[PDB]
Amino acid sequence: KVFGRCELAAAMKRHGLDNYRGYSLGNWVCAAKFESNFNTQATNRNTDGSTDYGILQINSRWWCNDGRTPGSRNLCNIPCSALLSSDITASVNCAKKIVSDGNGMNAWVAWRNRCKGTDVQAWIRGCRL
Ligand SMILES: [Cl-]
Ligand SMILES: [Cl-]
Ligand SMILES: [Cl-]
Ligand SMILES: [Cl-]
Ligand SMILES: [Cl-]
Ligand SMILES: [Cl-]
Repeated sequence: KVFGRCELAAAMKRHGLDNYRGYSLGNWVCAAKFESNFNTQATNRNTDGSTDYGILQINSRWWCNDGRTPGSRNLCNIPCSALLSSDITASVNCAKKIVSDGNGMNAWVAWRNRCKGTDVQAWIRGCRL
């Protein structure tokens, strides 16, 4: 599913991401924009042989099982395929664990390089939330 911007903002808000670990909704929408272009089916192979999955490009090295990432972990206890669903529940639940891991949203390199310190409220402008 390719979410619309305000459609994704609403879904994230309903699942309790707005201000989760102090990160406003615009931060999460901005991260999704640059990680996936709001496409739940996005996958990208990393140099280390792990893969990133879904709207927030969650990596198989630590967070989900894809059966092809050596000496990995599965800290969200989910198949990486669950991160590709039209329903963002698994992605959101796993993102909450990631952003609680100690470096906050810096875990998402694209958030740090493209969202951090920017006017992220622009990402929810116009939305009926
Ligand atoms: Cl915001
Ligand atoms: Cl990740
Ligand atoms: Cl694996
Ligand atoms: Cl699995
Ligand atoms: Cl959803
Ligand atoms: Cl933080």
